[PDB]
Amino acid sequence: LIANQFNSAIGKIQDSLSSTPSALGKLQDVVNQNAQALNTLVKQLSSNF
Amino acid sequence: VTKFNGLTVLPPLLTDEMIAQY
Amino acid sequence: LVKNKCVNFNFNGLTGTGVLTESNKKFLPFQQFGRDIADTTDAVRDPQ
Ligand SMILES: *[C@@H]1O[C@H](CO)[C@@H](O)[C@H](O)[C@H]1NC(C)=O
Repeated sequence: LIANQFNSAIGKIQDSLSSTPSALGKLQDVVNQNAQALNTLVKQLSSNF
Repeated sequence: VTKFNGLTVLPPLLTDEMIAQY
Repeated sequence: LVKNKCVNFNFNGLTGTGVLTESNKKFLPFQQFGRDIADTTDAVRDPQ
C-alpha cells in the first residue's frame, strides 16, 4: 500500500508539473527579473540625459 | 522554464549535464 | 560590400559597425532595416 501510494504521489506530482503552468514561479520570476534589468540597462543608452 | 552592447553572460562553471549528474 | 569580415558599414546612412552575413529572415518591400527587442539594429536591407 505504501509503495503504491508513493508511486501515485510521484505520478501526480509529474502530472501537476506538466499541467499547471505557473508551477516554476520562483525560477521564472528570477529569470524574468534579471532579463528585465538587463533590458532596461540596454534601453538606458537611448536616454538623452 | 523558458545583442551585446558591452554585456556578456559568462557560462556557469557546472553545466546542466554536470548538475544533473550531481 | 564585404561579408564575413568585421567592417564598418554605411547602408542608406545606417553607419553601423559589425560583421555582415547573409540572413535567412525575410523583409517586406518597404522596410529597409530591422531592429532588436532592445532597439539595436540587427539586419539591414542593402539599398543597391
Ligand atoms: C541601381 O540601383 C538599383 C536599385 O534598385 C539596382 O537594382 C541596380 O542594379 C543599380 N544599378 C543599375 C546600373 O541600374
